[PDB]
Amino acid sequence: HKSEIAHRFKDLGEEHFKGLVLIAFSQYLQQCPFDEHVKLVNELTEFAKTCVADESHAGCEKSLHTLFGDELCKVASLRETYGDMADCCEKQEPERNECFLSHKDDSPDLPKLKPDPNTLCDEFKADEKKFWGKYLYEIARRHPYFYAPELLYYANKYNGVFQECCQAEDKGACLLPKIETMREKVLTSSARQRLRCASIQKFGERALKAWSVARLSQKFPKAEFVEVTKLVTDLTKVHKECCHGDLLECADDRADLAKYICDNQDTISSKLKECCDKPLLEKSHCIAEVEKDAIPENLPPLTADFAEDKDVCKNYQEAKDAFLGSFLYEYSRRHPEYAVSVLLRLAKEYEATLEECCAKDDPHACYSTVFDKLKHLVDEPQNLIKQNCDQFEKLGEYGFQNALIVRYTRKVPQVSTPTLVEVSRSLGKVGTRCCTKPESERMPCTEDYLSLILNRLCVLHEKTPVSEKVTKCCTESLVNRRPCFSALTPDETYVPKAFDEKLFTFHADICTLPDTEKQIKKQTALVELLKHKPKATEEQLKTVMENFVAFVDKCCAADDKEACFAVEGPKLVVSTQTALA
Ligand SMILES: [Ca+2]
Ligand SMILES: [Ca+2]
Ligand SMILES: [Ca+2]
Repeated sequence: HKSEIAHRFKDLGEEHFKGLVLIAFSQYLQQCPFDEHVKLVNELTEFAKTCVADESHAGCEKSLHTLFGDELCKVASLRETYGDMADCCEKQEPERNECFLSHKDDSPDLPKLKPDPNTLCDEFKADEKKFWGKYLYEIARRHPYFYAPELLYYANKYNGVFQECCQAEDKGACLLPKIETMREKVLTSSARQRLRCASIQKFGERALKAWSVARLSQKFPKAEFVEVTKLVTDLTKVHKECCHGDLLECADDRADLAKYICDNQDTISSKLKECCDKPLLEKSHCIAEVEKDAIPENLPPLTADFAEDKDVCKNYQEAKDAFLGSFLYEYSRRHPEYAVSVLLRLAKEYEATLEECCAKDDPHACYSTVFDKLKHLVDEPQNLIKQNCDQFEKLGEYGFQNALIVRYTRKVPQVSTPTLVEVSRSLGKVGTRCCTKPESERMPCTEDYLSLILNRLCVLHEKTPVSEKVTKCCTESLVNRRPCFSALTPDETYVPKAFDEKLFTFHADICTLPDTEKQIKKQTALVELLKHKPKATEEQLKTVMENFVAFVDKCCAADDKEACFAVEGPKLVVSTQTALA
């Protein structure tokens, strides 16, 4: 319009407008309390109404970044709570937002929420809109890049669970499974978008486009490349907007994209009917997770247009990015079975083949044989999966994570321990989420998740950079990250950490911790073990681990548990030291 804030309020409605802003403030200022953020939301919302009534009013012409940003700077506690973030205020837009974004904490160390059915069901009956708002808040301050519109959708879902389950006889039995299920979908989502924002920030839009072209051509093989391109442009803008903190424009731009998809479903896909009858937030989610359409019946083989054809360099030279998109599009729509990362490497390889072969005397002789060279890039992944799935089948989740701890602590011992523990834990879960699946689906499953988790490792590592190898693997290429990490081996350069008793002492507090935090503490100890005794043998750790559990199980049952750990602890230390020589 004439007034960006006005347009947003009109298109989105007050409800979603307030949600999205609550989120914005929650992701930028992750340590502020909910009550204060609600005040800020209402203020901005009142201003928004003024501008809708009167697009000419003072300030209404300013971008959301300017307006929202002018609000952060008016926060009295800003420097007290966030230090150098206050300095962002001394700057102009766009640098001011670039600055604010750069202080978003990807690991806030906020307390793990332990949901209590009573208190939650009380809060819900008491005030449903506020309940919803606090959920938006608690997730947004922990996931500062969470896809804002999807977060609205989850908040709705969350609420629907409470509406249903607080009526029931056993509140807890009804809802606890339901929020544990949803909570896993949310954590995945978080990661999925964090990889989107990391891509654009570290490798440019171009990298995100390529991802999308792959993803959508798989989903919509029936669509002409013209359409997929419009879809990708629109979907990329949506993400760029969310990633830069313009949540209202992200929300609006996404709803527009869903309307367009439903209006043209005849030239996009036959599997959208049920999606396109749903309410606004639910409609977009449904599209994003839609079933892949069938592949057109008689398609020409790839070799025809990308290897046997005699004008390939000519066409490539004259539209490099379109031609590579085209390839990706055509290859992608033929292979829904493939992982999006594999598809992208094939594109990256194919690209490298063209760049090299097109400078030679006889380009065709060179590029003719390219799909034999790509066949290899599909087989390489299939080895790891099989081996790692066997290792998973053998050990089960927990034991499997402990192998990964060992492998990765040897690979990258400089990395912080909490990072190693979190990442190895998530890497292990991949066994549960994938190996159980139909043998053929295994690699695509694991390749996608690994992509998500390895991204988390890079983002955590990028802040306190301490390992040249992680840095090399994280920054060299987005597509080859998984292979880069796989290929790392332990480094004999690494001087082992000096012994530190405090790392191996366990306190009676341990028996109070829930299973997950129990394993964390043990898995923390394991990491520290390999940092200090990095050449320690698989067989030796069996007994050391065996003896930690024998020790832990030995004291949590004892008459005076405090008295137990006092004497028995030092036993472990002395024992383990001797064992590891
Ligand atoms: Ca932290
Ligand atoms: Ca904007
Ligand atoms: Ca619109």
